[PDB]
Amino acid sequence: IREDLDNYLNEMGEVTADNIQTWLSGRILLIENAAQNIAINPEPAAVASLLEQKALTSTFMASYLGDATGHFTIRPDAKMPDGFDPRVRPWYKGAESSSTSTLTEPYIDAATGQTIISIATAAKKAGQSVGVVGGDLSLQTLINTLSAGMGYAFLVSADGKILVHPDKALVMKSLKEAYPQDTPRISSDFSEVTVDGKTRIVNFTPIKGLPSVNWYIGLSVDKDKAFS
Repeated sequence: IREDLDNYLNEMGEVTADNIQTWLSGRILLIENAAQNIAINPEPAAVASLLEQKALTSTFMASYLGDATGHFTIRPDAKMPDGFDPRVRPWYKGAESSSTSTLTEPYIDAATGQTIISIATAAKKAGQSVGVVGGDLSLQTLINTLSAGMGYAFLVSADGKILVHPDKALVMKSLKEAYPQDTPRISSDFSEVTVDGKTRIVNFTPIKGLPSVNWYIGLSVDKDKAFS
């Protein structure tokens, strides 16, 4: 009854990881397509036109272009904080320093003030960059995708930082901070930990095929309700 829990958890981890990968992949492709189209014609009226299109506005909280002069275009348009400079934001630094698209860890959106992640990629016109295109996805949207019986899934980086968790208090806490006693180890196939008085078993599964990041799905399930 222990190698059936093990097999259950390893399989649900793989299914969860694959769901997240395919959910993110289509969104990454839209931002790459936006960056490719922006590189055709980076004039600001053309950029605005592209970012206003319904495929982007229905998929992302907003999408935007920032460039090396500090120019910024965001759609839907939104008053940015005084002094806003895209070149110092995490989406921008991540992407300008990557040969591929990127995904940020959670960070505080300058537009809305809520915690989000961004997909971002440099727009290159004959190898020369014309800026960084990004699109935003809310933390809640990610929580909702990870939660679509015995337990729950969370998203954790390969440094062991919890990135998306149904307990929002654990977002951006390391595994050690979040589980100070009996810290789940990504290096082991399973981990048992006592939480809320109950015993839980924890699995990690790498999410394949994501550009620039190395992230895992964590599965945490109650031992008792699952062993039964």
